[PDB]
Parts: sequence; C-alpha cells; structure tokens
Amino acid sequence: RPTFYRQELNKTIWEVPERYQNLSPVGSGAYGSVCAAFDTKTGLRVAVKKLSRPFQSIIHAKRTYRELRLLKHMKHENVIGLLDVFTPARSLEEFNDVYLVTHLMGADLNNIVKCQKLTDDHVQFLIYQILRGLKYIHSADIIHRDLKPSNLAVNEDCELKILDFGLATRWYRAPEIMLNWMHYNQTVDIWSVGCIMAELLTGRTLFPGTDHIDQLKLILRLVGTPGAELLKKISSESARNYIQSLTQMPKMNFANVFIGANPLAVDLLEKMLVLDSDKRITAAQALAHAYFAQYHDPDDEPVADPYDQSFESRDLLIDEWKSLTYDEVISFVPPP
Ligand SMILES: COc1ccc(OC)c(CCC(=O)Nc2cc(-c3c(-c4ccc(F)cc4)nc(/N=N/c4ccc(F)cc4)n3C)ccn2)c1
Ligand SMILES: CCCCCCCCO[C@@H]1O[C@H](CO)[C@@H](O)[C@H](O)[C@H]1O
Ligand SMILES: CCCCCCCCO[C@@H]1O[C@H](CO)[C@@H](O)[C@H](O)[C@H]1O
Ligand SMILES: CCCCCCCCO[C@@H]1O[C@H](CO)[C@@H](O)[C@H](O)[C@H]1O
Repeated sequence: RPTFYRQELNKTIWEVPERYQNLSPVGSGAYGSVCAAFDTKTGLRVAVKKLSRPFQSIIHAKRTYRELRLLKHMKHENVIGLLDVFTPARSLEEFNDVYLVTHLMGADLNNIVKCQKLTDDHVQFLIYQILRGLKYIHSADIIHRDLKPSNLAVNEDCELKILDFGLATRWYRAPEIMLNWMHYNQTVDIWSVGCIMAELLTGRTLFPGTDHIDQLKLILRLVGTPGAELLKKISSESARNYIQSLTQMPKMNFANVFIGANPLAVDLLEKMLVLDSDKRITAAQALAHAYFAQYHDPDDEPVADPYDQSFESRDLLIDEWKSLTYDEVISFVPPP
C-alpha cells in the first residue's frame, strides 16, 4: 500500500517506499548491498539492505528466511533489530526482492577504542551492555559464535548493539571453536567477552595469534594447560594424547597480568577466561557480578520470547522457503 519510487543504485533498480529518502550507497558484497537513507516517517537515519539473489537456490532461500526470522525476533536495546521489511511485489507470484531496514550505524567498538586504554567506568558500561544483549540472545537459545569488536556497533552516546556482521580475525574465538569441538556452550560467547574486556582495559589484544596454532599457544600460556577435571571430559583419543604430552603450565596470576586494573574487573576476567566452558560464568551471572554494581538492574535485563528454530532441520523446496519468507514479510509489525 505505500507508494514506491524507483531509482538506480548499486547497479540495480531499487524500488522503495517514498518514506525512505536520499538513498546513498554505503556498502555491498555477495550478500547484497546497503544504502543509507532518511526515514521521513520516523525521523531516523536508516540503513536499507537489498538482498542479492535471495531465492536463487534452496540454500539462498533458506538463508533469506533464516535472516528475516532472526531479525524479526530480536527486540532488545543491545541487539540489532528490524525497523521495517518490504517488497515492491503485490503478490507471492511476483515476489522476487527483499529489503531490510534498521538503524544506520556508523561506528564499531574498534572505532571507539583506537588501541587506547579505556577508563574503568567506561569498560563497565560497554561490557555491561554486551552482557545484557547476550543474556537476551542466549535466552532465545541462540549462540553468536563469532563475537568481536567489529560486530559491536556503538553510537555517539556509547549505546551498544550486538550485530551478526561487521560494518562497511580469530583473536576473540573460544578455543573449542578453534578446535572444531562441536557441542558448543553458550559460554563460547563469554570467552569472547573476556577477550574484548581485557583489550578495553589494557589497550592491547589479549591473544594476537599469527595463525591457528599460535592462537592456541597464546591462550594456554595465560590460562594454563588443561586440568584433570577438564581432561576427563575429552572424548577424542588424539586430543587427549596430544594434551597429555604438553609441558604443564600453571594458570598465570591474573592479578599480576592485569596490574593496575580494578580487582573486580580482574575477578570477572578470571571467571570468563576459563578453558573449561562448563566453568565459565554465564551472561546472567556476570550481570550480577559486583563489577557492574552501578549499572545492574535485575528488573531491566529482559529475556527473549521462545524462538522456534525447528526450520533449521527441514529440507524444503525453493518455492516453500520463498512462500514462508513472503508470509513473514506480510506479517511484520513495526516496533514502537
Ligand atoms: C566503520 O565505520 C563506518 C564509517 C563510515 C561508513 O559509511 C561508509 C560505514 C558504513 C555504514 C554502514 O554500513 N552502516 C550500516 C550497515 C548495515 C548493514 C546491514 C544491514 C542489516 C540489516 C538491515 F535491516 C539493514 C542493513 N547489513 C550489513 N552487512 N551485512 C553483511 C555483512 C557481511 C556479510 F558477510 C554478510 C552480510 N550491513 C553492513 C546496517 C546498519 N548500518 C562505517
Ligand atoms: C520532502 C520529501 C518528503 C517525503 C515524505 C514521504 C511521506 C511518505 O508517506 C506518505 O506521505 C503522504 C503525505 O501526504 C501521505 O498522504 C501518504 O499516505 C504516505 O504514504
Ligand atoms: C541478531 C544479531 C545477534 C545474534 C546473532 C545470532 C547469530 C546466529 O548464527 C550466527 O550468524 C552470524 C551471521 O551469520 C555468524 O557470524 C555466526 O557465526 C553464526 O553463529
Ligand atoms: C589444548 C586446548 C584445549 C581446549 C579445551 C577447550 C575445552 C572447552 O570446554 C569444553 O567445551 C565442550 C563444549 O564445546 C563441553 O562439552 C565440555 O564439557 C567442556 O569441557
């Protein structure tokens, strides 16, 4: 029902509702392309993404559905959310293009830090928001699995949002991800938070590995070689035999590694950067840690509605994924 207009951008004809004005390209790639625009109806600067080849194949179609389902479900201040989704198509029969709209973002966490130490109050505020968003994401039984500064948008008021992309590196990955362990815990993301927090406090990458093996080597130097209780949980014969032939290394004294840091920050890092993922602090537990006393509000750290991910196991035809995607476009309700 909106009146659309057509304009050539990023070498295709974009067709968008007239509320979105002054489109200008900001990025592109195999996924599609993104324009900045001004949403006259809300007064917001927005990013409009036109998906590329959304229904070219079964895998493309399922990926399009997955992305729209995820963005429609995420409704939290510290997670990317969907302002709008539209298609110029008037029916399923002519449905070929998908456009997604969110807040225009212009800076990530790297841009805020610039290889400098942040003040402790500033670190508390940033890590607090990451953990608040992760509590929400994990409560939907979602694991990010590649959390890193480039996936963290931050505006001029230092308001932070978790993204599942970077704005137009393995240094933050949990060691079990590096080792193709599978059976991943949600605390793989807590490992990443610990790496980010350490860098914010010191102004230096915690584990700047040159390659995969070097990354693991640096990790074991800080946290020590696996202990007896962790070794009991390793089913891989080859992993055990390699680990048992390592020269033992104690866990370093984090208080001496992070000299000059808030001792409550050091305590929290010790609970995030644990090799055994079962012994890592959760996002909800971390929010209650004394380090965040000035920001923690147990009544404003919400959890997500249940997220039905059963579609992940299904093998459907292109036109079925396409019709399911069309249903999700039609049923979209814009946020307050
Ligand atoms: C670093 O400092 C900067 C300084 C100046 C700048 O300007 C030139 C910029 C760029 C501004 C910008 O890019 N802003 C922006 C982008 C997106 C967005 C969406 C997006 C998502 C959902 C929507 F509803 C709408 C857009 N998708 C995306 N990429 N997707 C990908 C990516 C990689 C993959 F491998 C796969 C997919 N991006 C980058 C969202 C919001 N703001 C940065
Ligand atoms: C200067 C450019 C302004 C673009 C405003 C786009 C508003 C898009 O929205 C339109 O606004 C009209 C205003 O009379 C309404 O009557 C239409 O129903 C509405 O769809
Ligand atoms: C809504 C954005 C925050 C939650 C993101 C959950 C992502 C679940 O899937 C994630 O998709 C990301 C994009 O493909 C990938 O970077 C991650 O590796 C993948 O695990
Ligand atoms: C030499 C490098 C050793 C890395 C050990 C990483 C141990 C991570 O921890 C393991 O994560 C698994 C899920 O991924 C869980 O099933 C295990 O119970 C847990 O111990």
